[PDB]
Amino acid sequence: AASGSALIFDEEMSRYKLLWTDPACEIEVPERLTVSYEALRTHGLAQRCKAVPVRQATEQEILLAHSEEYLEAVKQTPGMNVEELMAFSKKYNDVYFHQNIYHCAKLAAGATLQLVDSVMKREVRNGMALVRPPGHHSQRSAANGFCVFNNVAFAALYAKKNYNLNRILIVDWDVHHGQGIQYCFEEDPSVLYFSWHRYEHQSFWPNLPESDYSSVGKGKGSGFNINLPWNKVGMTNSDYLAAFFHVLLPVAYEFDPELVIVSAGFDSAIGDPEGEMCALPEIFAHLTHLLMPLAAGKMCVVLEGGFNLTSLGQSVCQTVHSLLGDPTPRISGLGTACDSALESIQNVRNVQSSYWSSFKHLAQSVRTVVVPPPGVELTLPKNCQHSISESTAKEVQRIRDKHFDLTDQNILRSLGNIISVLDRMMRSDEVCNGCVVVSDLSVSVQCALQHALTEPAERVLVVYVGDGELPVKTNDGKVFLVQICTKETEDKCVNRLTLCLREGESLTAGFMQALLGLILPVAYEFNPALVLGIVEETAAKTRLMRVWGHMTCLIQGLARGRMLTLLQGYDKDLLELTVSALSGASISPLGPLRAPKPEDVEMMEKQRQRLQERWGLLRCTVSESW
Ligand SMILES: NCCCNCCCCCC(O)(O)C(F)(F)F
Ligand SMILES: [K+]
Ligand SMILES: [K+]
Ligand SMILES: [Zn+2]
Repeated sequence: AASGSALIFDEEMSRYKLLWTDPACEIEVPERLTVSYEALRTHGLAQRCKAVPVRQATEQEILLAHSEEYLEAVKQTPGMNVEELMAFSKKYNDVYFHQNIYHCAKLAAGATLQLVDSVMKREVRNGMALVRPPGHHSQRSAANGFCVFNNVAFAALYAKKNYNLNRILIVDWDVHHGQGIQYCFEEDPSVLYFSWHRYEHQSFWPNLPESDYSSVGKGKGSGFNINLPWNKVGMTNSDYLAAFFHVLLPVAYEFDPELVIVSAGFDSAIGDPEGEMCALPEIFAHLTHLLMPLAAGKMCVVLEGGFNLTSLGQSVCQTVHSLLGDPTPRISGLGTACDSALESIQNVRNVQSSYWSSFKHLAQSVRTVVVPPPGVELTLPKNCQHSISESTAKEVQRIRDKHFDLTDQNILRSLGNIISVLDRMMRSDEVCNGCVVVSDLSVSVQCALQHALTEPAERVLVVYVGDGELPVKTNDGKVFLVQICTKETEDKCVNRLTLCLREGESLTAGFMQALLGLILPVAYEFNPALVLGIVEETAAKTRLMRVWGHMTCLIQGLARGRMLTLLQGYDKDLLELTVSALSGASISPLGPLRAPKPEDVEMMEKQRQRLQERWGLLRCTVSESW
């Protein structure tokens, strides 16, 4: 039962710097480290995190990913003067050395191990390490690209040996390719390495053909190395989210990592002189959030790059915000990925399709308000509450007279409860989300949505779980309706998405692929002000409630996390699961998910072809030119 978020940091790692004029290395300054921590303090985030002390990495730990020949060469640098430090730096590609850099490199390595021990010993839920020098360019016998030792490589090897881990996911969202990490795990199918990076047809540093999408791994580890090259600059939020939805996330949940490590470099953020991208710092609150259902939340974030001092702290804060569980900012303006990004996304999916079958194509502190039935007390997490007002009961009496004949007082209580929690979610912002146990489905749902439009909730997303007619139409304001059922139907409207999954053992896999590839792209582009989750009696405790905790966790990326959930009937297990995932707890893994049955893959692709014209964030192929 892990608790909070670790923040490993030490100011000693800022006590090395460039000592000669060297235009390639001028951007790597100690101020990157002090600005990232000071920004965490100004916004009160550091004080909220469990500080963990920085230790040195033992030379046996360093030899996990490096050779004695190179370690002993670095170990001799603290005795060098400046002229000897230049002579040693010139032996390597874009990296300087300092009398103190060997010391700090051992701290950056040990700090990463400290973070691994913290998360793996269930001492913390997750954590971030603010280390310097970076890691992912460092190779077995050479320093490269400001890196001395591969901090992320150690963590994965350290977590393998000392915790007997079989499946580790490494996500490298730094704008540069982490060839050091690729080389280290090239033939290793236990460490899935994903990296997007500014490539520009190999014209951008490090200018390696192995950085291209062709490198899917060697030997038994082929298919466990995924490169996504950005071939043009100016990539935006829609590009990064299309990369997650249609490349990284489908592979990650099938892989089911036992631990997620992140090469977090924020030179992929707007304003950075090296990445020249256009993604806002808020995007990293979502990249983080979309990964947290993996590995029961066990997530280690290690600082890599990020060179614009202003935009850097903003991106660090968004990551720690999400790491602590704060509501994710609403991302607006999302649409289709540019044609270059779609080109790379389409190529990676095809080259990886021989290893991941879902990529194949056909030939051409109050957070949650819990409102259960009367006289049933329950055990609720620390940040959970309970229930009515007269202005509410008056308004419910107004609603009851004008639109309903409604007599039962038990469902008059729920209508007053639904309104009360909705007003606290929007107008007053006290709570984020809530759950209400409901008897009458059609009235509760139709009253909830109609009251939400007056809050005002501009656009509402409605996720319905069950068969039969929906209690809400496509007309009630700006709404997008999503139904998960088993009754085969073919919808016509562009704001409706009906997913008829084929019941059985593979209901778990088809759901997740439909969530990451269809539901989440549309919802993120829709940008709802409120999410309305519904589940009827017929679908409760049944086979598709395995993914429900995952959906209600991932869907909180929309609408600042404001999600009202209406449970029909009463299931103790179900209400337990929704409230936990609404409250921010960790989600139990689903195990290694096989590929869904091709009968569901086809229905999903028919839905994608139907909506990707209107909702361009569904596209994972270049647009056919007209
Ligand atoms: N001909 C001159 C090429 C200079 N290119 C410098 C690229 C440095 C990349 C470092 C980084 O941002 O990946 C890290 F995270 F490691 F800091
Ligand atoms: K990268
Ligand atoms: K690998
Ligand atoms: Zn970088």
